[PDB]
Amino acid sequence: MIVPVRCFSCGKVVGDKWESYLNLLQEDELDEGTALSRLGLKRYCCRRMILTHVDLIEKFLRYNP
Amino acid sequence: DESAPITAEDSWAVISAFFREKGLVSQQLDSFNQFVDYTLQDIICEDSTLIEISFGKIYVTKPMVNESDGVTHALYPQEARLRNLTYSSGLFVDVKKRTYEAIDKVFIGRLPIMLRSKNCYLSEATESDLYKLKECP
Amino acid sequence: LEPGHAADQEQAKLIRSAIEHTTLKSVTIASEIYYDPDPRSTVIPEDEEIIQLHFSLQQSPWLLRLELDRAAMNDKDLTMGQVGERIKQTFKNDLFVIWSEDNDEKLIIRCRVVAEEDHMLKKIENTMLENITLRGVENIERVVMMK
Amino acid sequence: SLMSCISVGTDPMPIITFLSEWGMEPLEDYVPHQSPDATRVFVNGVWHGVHRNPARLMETLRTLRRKGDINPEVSMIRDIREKELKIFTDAGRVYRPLFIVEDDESLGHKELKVRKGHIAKLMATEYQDEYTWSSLLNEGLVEYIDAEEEESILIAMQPEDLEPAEADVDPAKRIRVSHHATTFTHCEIHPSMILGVAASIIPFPDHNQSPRNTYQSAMGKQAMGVFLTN
Amino acid sequence: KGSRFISTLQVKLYGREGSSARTIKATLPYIKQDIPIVIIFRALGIIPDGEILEHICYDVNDWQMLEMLKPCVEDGFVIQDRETALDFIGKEKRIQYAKDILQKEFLPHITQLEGFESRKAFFLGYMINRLLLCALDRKDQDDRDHFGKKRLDLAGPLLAQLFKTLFKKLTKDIFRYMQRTVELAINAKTITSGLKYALATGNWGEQKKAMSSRAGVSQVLNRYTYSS
Amino acid sequence: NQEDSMIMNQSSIDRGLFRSLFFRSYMDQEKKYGMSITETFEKPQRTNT
Amino acid sequence: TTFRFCRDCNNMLYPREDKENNRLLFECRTCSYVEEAGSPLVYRHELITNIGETAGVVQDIGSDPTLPRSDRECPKCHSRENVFFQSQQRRKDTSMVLFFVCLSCSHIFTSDQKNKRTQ
Amino acid sequence: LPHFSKDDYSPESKGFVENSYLRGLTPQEFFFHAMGGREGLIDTAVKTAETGYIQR
Amino acid sequence: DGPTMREITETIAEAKKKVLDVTKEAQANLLTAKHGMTLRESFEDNVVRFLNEARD
DNA sequence: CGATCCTCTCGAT
RNA sequence: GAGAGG
Ligand SMILES: [Zn+2]
Ligand SMILES: [Zn+2]
Ligand SMILES: [Zn+2]
Repeated sequence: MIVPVRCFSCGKVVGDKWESYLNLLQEDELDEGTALSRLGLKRYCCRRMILTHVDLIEKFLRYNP
Repeated sequence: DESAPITAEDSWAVISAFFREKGLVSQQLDSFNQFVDYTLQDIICEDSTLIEISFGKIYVTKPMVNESDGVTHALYPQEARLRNLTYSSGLFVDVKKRTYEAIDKVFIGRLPIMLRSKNCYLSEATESDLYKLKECP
Repeated sequence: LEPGHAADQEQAKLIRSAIEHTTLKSVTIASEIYYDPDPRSTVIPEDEEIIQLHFSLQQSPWLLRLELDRAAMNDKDLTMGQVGERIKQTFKNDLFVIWSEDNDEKLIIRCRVVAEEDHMLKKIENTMLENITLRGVENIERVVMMK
Repeated sequence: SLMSCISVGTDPMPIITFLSEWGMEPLEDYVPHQSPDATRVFVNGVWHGVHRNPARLMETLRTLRRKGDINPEVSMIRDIREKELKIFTDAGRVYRPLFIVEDDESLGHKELKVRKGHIAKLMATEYQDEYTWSSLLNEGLVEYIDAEEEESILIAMQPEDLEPAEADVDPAKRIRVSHHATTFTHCEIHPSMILGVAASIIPFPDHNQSPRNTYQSAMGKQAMGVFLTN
Repeated sequence: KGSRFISTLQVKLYGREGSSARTIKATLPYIKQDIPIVIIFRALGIIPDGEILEHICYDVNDWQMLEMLKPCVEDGFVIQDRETALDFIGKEKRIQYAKDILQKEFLPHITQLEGFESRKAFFLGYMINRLLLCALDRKDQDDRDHFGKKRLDLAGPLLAQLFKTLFKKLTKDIFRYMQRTVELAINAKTITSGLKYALATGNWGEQKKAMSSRAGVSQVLNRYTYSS
Repeated sequence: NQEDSMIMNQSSIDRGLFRSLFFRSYMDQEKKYGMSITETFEKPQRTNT
Repeated sequence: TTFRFCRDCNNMLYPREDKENNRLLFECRTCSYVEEAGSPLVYRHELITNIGETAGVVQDIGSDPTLPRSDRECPKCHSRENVFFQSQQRRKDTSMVLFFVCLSCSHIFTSDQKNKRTQ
Repeated sequence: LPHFSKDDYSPESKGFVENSYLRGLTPQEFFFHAMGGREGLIDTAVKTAETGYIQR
Repeated sequence: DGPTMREITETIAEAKKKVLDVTKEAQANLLTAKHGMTLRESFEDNVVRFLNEARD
């Protein structure tokens, strides 16, 4: 269920980084740790935000209504 | 080599094979499917016959709804859950009206169906069909 | 123990055997019924030496023969003479008891009844094992020495 | 537990017929003093007859269950010392799968029947999401065991770490005893399978005082998430 | 399969450890007293002591066990044939009643049919053997906590109980309707609501509740998290 | 945070940490029986009520 | 004890003394059969029992995968292939003693240093 | 356990946890600890309803 | 410490040998039971002490 | 005739 | 009645 805007712990904006992260993983065929670092997600509080996120919205958008 | 012994990591391939085949609720499904496929016919053929009304083959329809001032149609679990209906199939048996002569088909009722069992719509449903039926894959 | 006298490890062992309930069942390996018709001539070759004695300082051809455990007899403060004289002071005249010495390799007690005899002996053996107090106090099953 | 199943029920009648056909004196014709070393044969608590060479009968019975000729959920227990063969086809028996261990090249000298080749086929089928769980079962590489049969078998806990050979250590690593028994018939698929749904969520429960794992098992059911996508 | 008559047979060893003359008596359904084992064997057609003891003791050199059974042989001495053995149990009409119990009530698994006696006598002897093995301190008391000896009943077996019950009621309702036709009307609602009631409530005993079948079979299904 | 209490960060709560939706369904039907007697779903006023 | 049956009846033979010749005879009470006793031992109790210690020693014993295997040498053949167990006598006051079965002989040997044995 | 041979009175065989919670417990050790653990929860559950009745 | 662990490891192996020696002794019929208790009870009591000693 | 306390929620008659 | 909380 959709990328949180901002890291809970520090407040760093993370909601603009999801699509770029998926691309870094798929298109550039990079590993999660270097993908996170390329996004400028240096601290572990910001890293858990994205790496740990589960995008259920995709599943939800599948329901026909 | 193909004949080389398996290591400890290799156990998860086997564990994935199991589950990919069984899932996590196999006991539930296996028991019910056995009841429908074998047990049901056996109960019907026990003391059955009378003084002469015999009971032949039993049939289990897919789950349907008998609508008050309406026709009978396919009942899917999401419609059952929302409309407070019982997701059940109709039981129909072959009844012979044998009449003595020298010595000397029929609706039985509705059997509640276990979700994701053989008689349940969802058992053969694809991922796209589940979302279409408002059911979680 | 007695106020003296309570440091005496020996006096404790003595009071233990004096109070711990000991029956015949607790000392016996096996009991047997043989047909030894001649009272002064054994059919059992082991017993020969016992019959040589027990004549100085009528019966039954049926022998009730008990074998006792050397270790159990030593765990309890028992001697054959004690076990024997205790069997003797039960049936008194209606049973005849002979026994092997305390040094004598295998511990044996030989009994005889002083028509319809065969059953009576099997009945006596029951009373012998189950209903005879060798030493000790009734209800006191196990006694342990503790410092 | 994660991999345990319950027996559904099978008609015992074909087994009974097979037993009378593959040896087995009927009870009516049994005379003990002239068959002193005979195994008593029980099918669902019913003593049907006796058998002289239960070793051959037992080899036949197991081979068939491994081919699928006898239903994999049927349990056959041989008590060598008690001179008894017990077979159960009835429902309600909680069973679990185990890898089969067998002699290879030299009579000694056991090896799991599953080899890397089988694992490759399993994973080929995984990537196309051909070789399924039923393939392992029908080829007799894996097999179902209930508590009654568990009594007659010797299970290794790990494939490698329980059966390669003997001829330094990590101080950090936990202490593991050894082979100390090498007459294995079976091997655990994976010991973590002794656990059920809730406890399977706990990280490192092997590093926790046991009641804490029981406590977590309760609370995991009180934790909100996304119960269903719909 | 086919009904579910649960008769429990008890083979009891009378006399305490240390009490001479320890007898073995068995319990039969619908039979007042306990029958001394030798009398059961004779009622089954196994007459000679040697044959009766062969059916119990499976090794000739086990004098220990044969000495255990000597008081039984003595307890049965007065009965020396099948007719009198059946007679002892439970006129004439009583002999039949006794024969009937042995086929119908005694060991209903095995078989409930006529000619099987040898099967039942061997099994009866297997139970005595098992009893003596423990009584002789060669075997441990049976562990009533062993999972192998326990069966877990699921949806299938549970519905099969109800569907048997409800289908017999339907069968009974039809016979009554047929009886009234002294000069098509099948109550479908019977099954439909019967099955619904049991699954709707915990009550797994057909609107009665009297039996602890109510226990909590069928619960409203946990949906807090996916794991629950 | 003693005897099993805990200190949670308000700022991270403001950003959504451990925030949850809660749903509750309320049910009703028009009667159980009555050939002519039927309950009605409506906004009730006076009518002696 | 070791008991006999009527050659014809298959019923237990009950004892009977001669008295005149002082001899033990076994008589059948279903008919007129009478044989002499082979031994005077008419009864045996046994409270400290050795019987059933070694029980379950079947030729197929070695094929039991659950039975442990020692490094012991069989005193008879000198085979180091054996299976072992503690007393099968399921009694509280039983000895911790081990019984080995040579998987090549069928020979039963014990770990016991005190007692001998005759089996 | 069916991973042991018959008549095995060794520490590991009868429930001796050699390892520490830090090192981690083996499956055999894990099961045996769970067995010991359960006896505690069972009597906790009893030594509450029983003591409550005493107290009354 | 690495050294403490080594010492702990050896503390347990010596306890493991005490239990073996006592076992081997029990199996040889050399172990005599004290008045009031079984040979097997005596053994179990010894094994548990060695094992508790080791943990302590 | 006994079989902890108190607290909650749910469904069904 | 069941499920739960300390
Ligand atoms: Zn951050
Ligand atoms: Zn005769
Ligand atoms: Zn040898």
